[PDB]
Formats: sequence, C-alpha cells, structure tokens
Amino acid sequence: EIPLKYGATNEGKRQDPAMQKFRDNRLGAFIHWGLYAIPGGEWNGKVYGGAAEWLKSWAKVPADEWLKLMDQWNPTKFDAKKWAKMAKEMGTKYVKITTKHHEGFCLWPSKYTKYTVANTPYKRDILGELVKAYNDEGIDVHFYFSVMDWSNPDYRYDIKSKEDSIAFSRFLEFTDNQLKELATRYPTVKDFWFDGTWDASVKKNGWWTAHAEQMLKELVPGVAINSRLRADDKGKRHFDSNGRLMGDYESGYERRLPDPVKDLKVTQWDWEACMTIPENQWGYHKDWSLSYVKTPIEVIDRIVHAVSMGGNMVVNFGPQADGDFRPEEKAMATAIGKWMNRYGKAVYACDYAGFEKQDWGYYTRGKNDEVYMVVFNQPYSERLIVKTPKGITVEKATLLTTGEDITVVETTRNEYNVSVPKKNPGEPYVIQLKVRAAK
Repeated sequence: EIPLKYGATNEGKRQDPAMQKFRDNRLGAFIHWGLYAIPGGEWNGKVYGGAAEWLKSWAKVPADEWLKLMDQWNPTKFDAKKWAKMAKEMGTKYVKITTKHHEGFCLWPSKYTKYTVANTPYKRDILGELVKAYNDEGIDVHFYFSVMDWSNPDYRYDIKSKEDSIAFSRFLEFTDNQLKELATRYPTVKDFWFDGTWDASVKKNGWWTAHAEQMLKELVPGVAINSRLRADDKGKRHFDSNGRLMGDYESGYERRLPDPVKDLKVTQWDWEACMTIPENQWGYHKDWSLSYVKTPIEVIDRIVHAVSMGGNMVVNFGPQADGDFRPEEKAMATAIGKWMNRYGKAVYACDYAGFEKQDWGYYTRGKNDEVYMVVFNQPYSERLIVKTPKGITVEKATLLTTGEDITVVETTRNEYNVSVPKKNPGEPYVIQLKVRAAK
C-alpha cells in the first residue's frame, strides 16, 4: 500500500439512487459545440485532418484571433426544444454537453470571463436553454468541462518557476469559480465529465482534483464525477497508485471497447464509453470523407457491447455552426431510435449476464433475471449456441418483438442450441430467455 491523501474515495460501485439512475440510463448522447464549429476544420484555405475542435492548435492560431470567432457566433437555426426532441426520439436517457472546451469559449454566460455566449451576436444562454429543454423531456444533463483552457494566460502546462506556481494557483481559483457557477446556475446537473487534465501541471496538483470532486459533490447532491478528472499524490491518473478507481466511474474506451473475453475486470466498476461517428472528430468537421464513418448497426453493436459488460455508451454529435445537425447525424439518431424503440428492453436498466461470450452477439441481463440474446451475426447453422453457467438452465426462449416461442434443444451437459426465428428478422434482434438457478 502506497499511502495517499488524494487517491480513491469509493470502495466498489455507488448504489445510491442517483448512481443507479446514471447506470440504468445506459444510452446517452454527447454534444460538442463551440467556436470550432464555425471553421469546421478549415483555416485560411487548408482543411486539416486532425479533430476539428483542436483546429486552434493544428493551424497555430493565436488566442485573440481564434476567439474573434465569437463575432460569427449566430446559430439562428438553434432550437433547444428541437434538440431535446431529437434526443428523445433517438432513445437517449441523458445528454452530455461541452460547457467549455479547450478553446475556453463558454456556452453559458460566465461572469469570470469575457469569452462567452453573452458576448456574441446571439447573446443567449445556450447551456441554460438546453438544460431546460432536455429536462422537460425527462432527459438527464451531464456537463463536459475542460480544465486546460487556451483562452486564460494563467494556464500552465508545467510548473517550472515560482511565477508559474502563482499563476497556476490563480488559474485553479478561476476554474473553481466557473465550476461553482455551473453547479449553482444549473442545479439539475447529474454529472461532471472532465477533460484537459493530463498536463504535468495538473498531475503535480492531484490535491486540486480531489478538491474539485469534493466541492462539486457538496454543491450537487448525488452528482457523478468521471475518473479522467482525477490524479493522486503521485500524479497517477484515473486509477490511483494502489490501482483503485478514482471518481465514480471509469471514463475511457473511446477508440476501442473492453474485450468481451479478456476484459471482464470492467464489470467490477461503473464505466462509460464515449464514441465519435467518424474515427476521430468530436466537433463539427466539414469533411467526413477523410476517415471511416460508422453505420447505425455498427453503433448499435457498440451500445449493446457496452451494456453487456456493465457499461454505458454515449454517441457523439457535433452540431453545425447554424445550430442544426448535419444529415448523417439526423439519420444516425433516427435509426438508433427506431431500433431502441423495438429492442430497448435489452438495453435500458440492463447489465452483465455472467455467461460465456458467443459469436452470434451479446447477452444482457434485466432487473428481474431476464437474460437477453442480442443477435448481430446470424449463424448459417440456424442455431444459436448457449452455454450456461453451473446450475443454470434455460426454460424458455421467446422472440422479444412478437412473443414467438423459440425452440431450445439441449446438446451437451451445459449447452443448448436456441433456434433462430422462423423468419429472419433482417436486423439485429433479441431473444429473451427464462432461466432458472438450481437451489
């Protein structure tokens, strides 16, 4: 044991109702919207292939010049009720919103900086309008917040002098002021998802990360806080020097989800994956031809994959500068929503089933011992192999959508063939099992 003052605080999963709600929600959307939506990956005639929200860095734009994009911020198509309707129809139970990205532009009218929505042609408190509209649809709101801030000259990437230490202290106070403002202006917030916490300056100030978590939990009863915020006494991030998870859930798995055979460890803690539709664009980029763009079934596979391993999945959107969504994103949301409306019983409030992984897809477990088979890969054998844990038997199989009884044949001591449906469903589909555990 390495002794720590700023390491993990929870032992095991939180089981208070707020955390149960965070978990049971399962499917979220992410909104990345900020000044980067205006250039959309292009600066002075060059389209950069890096993530659009990082364009200030790719194009080496000075802060004053980047922030003058505020003069063009006028999203006349924006309508928070329409955004909330889109999220509702997609089947999302929560939305995570960039309150302030690395650029430092605030989507709420902060009193601690001039680089906010208030000082644009549009003027309006976008964040506040979204909170109200999503909440009116019964959708929880989570806040993304970047610690690293390219607009504040007191930020430091490392501390190499007393002057650096004094500036950075002032920067942390500024950061606390904005966080307290968010927590109090928008008291229905359910989560803070921190980013921009990897620099040496932050790692040397792990105490601040623990303080931020505590401060926010005191202000917002039941709030969740991601692991990415947290550094311990030694600068170790996410999990402390004793291997214990910090914050309330592990944030990670953006590129690649946990392996269903080799990464079962993740079932021991809450976790949340966030995903882009293109390979690596979070903010609006005008050219999606530059990388692979996932199809709706590919996304749905990832959503179910996460739930099957006890995690949440969040699908990212990068709204246009005008305040509408691009056609690919409207199509995505609509397709997901159609599938979730049919099959969402196997997603919402579901978790890891404790069954050996099979090639046809994923198992999920409901709150009343329902075991769902979510089939993505249809066997030419017309048989879906089910190997049960010790003491577990399959009593019935039912096609979720129609109630069709599905034949179950015992093939060996711990294995069955569950028949595919009489008619190929033509899309990923669910068979619900009734199982019994030996007394």
